[PDB]
Amino acid sequence: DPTLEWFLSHCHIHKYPSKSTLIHQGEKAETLYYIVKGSVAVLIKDEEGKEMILFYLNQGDFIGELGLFEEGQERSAWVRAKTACEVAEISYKKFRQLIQVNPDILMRLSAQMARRLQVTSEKVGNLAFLDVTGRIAQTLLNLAKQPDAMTHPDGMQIKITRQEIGQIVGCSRETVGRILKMLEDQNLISAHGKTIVVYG
Amino acid sequence: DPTLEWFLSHCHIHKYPSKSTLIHQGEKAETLYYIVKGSVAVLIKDEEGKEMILFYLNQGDFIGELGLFEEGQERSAWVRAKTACEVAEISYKKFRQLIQVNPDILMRLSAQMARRLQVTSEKVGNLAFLDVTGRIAQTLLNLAKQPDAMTHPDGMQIKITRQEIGQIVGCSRETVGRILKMLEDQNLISAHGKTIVVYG
Ligand SMILES: Nc1ncnc2c1ncn2[C@@H]1O[C@@H]2COP(=O)(O)O[C@H]2[C@H]1O
Ligand SMILES: Nc1ncnc2c1ncn2[C@@H]1O[C@@H]2COP(=O)(O)O[C@H]2[C@H]1O
Repeated sequence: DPTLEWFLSHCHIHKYPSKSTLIHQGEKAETLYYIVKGSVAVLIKDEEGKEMILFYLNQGDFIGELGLFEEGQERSAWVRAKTACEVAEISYKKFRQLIQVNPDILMRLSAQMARRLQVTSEKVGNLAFLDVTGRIAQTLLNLAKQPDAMTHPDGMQIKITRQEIGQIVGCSRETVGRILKMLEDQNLISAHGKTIVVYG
Repeated sequence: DPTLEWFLSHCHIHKYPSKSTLIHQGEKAETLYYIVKGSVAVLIKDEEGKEMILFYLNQGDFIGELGLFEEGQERSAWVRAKTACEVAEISYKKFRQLIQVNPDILMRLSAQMARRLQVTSEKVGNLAFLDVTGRIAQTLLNLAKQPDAMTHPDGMQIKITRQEIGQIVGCSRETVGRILKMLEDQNLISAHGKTIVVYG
């Protein structure tokens, strides 16, 4: 991918250990990132410091793009390393020059923005239309749809903690545990340690 | 704006009467739109066909952009004229050519995508974190912030139906009615037929 190589040749790459915060909500935005290796969580917080996970981003994803198109923006969310990460960084002004040179790099970034808006909109609908059981169920389905989900003779299998499910749906880890027990009883799912099979 | 004029010279413009649906969820996406005049609502539905309003778009806004960056996409939402509209239309293929010619047109589109993702993310946090009252109240404030809100000696005045407020916050028209009554009692707002005076 010559496009990617050319873009990256203009970035400076930095390593972030698991759990480190790459981006703090409210900081002034002047730089774009790209995940060469690793995975991160994008999250927001309520007034009680409870975190919610808006998105998981991985190798190939841009981050910190939302301040690119208007100056004086603040970072709209926190971004925290789930794994150890290699992350390329580049100033907004330099990136703008790259765009004038070859707009395919902006098309790639924008393609990701479009996907993120589609998925985030779906999350709005889930939060507004479903009760807690429905939200948890739909989250299990969505995770069953991820590339890293592994086939199972009963359905599709995923790994994730009660805590993480809770951070995605907006509930406590306890509530999540009770609801997963129910879905197991209704023979819709199966549970293990940190492994779940979704029947479908 | 010469960049906008240039762009428009490549579009074909069409008129849509109030209430007409410009875009149906699920259609195959191959064309981009731009609102020369008028305003529209972007909405989604539950399985029972209740509608929720994700966004209001106006003169200057692109629409139907989400299918641009990958082929074989379906329209992610319904878009319906709130007023009568003049809307420019152009094939994705042709728009891609325009981008190669002058990427500023893609920068404009992408600036809107970025704003939409920021605001939609905030909506996720509101649904997750606030109760129907914090939500209804905040919605009243937001509408009080709109350019079409008219000054009042008590505060700022807006017009909108219980039904519409409910479609924005994700609750029934009845629930909305009861909550507005409460906010009237707490002397935070005043009500009329389809008119509300947000105090302060
Ligand atoms: N809803 C979302 N979906 C995916 N990524 C997001 C979302 N909201 C914020 N982000 C990412 O969080 C980043 C942190 O700061 P920025 O606002 O500069 O750019 C942001 C986006 O890259
Ligand atoms: N969350 C949103 N905020 C603003 N506009 C949206 C949102 N979700 C969908 N739209 C618009 O609805 C359009 C309908 O089809 P597209 O998916 O082609 O492109 C879409 C966007 O223009």
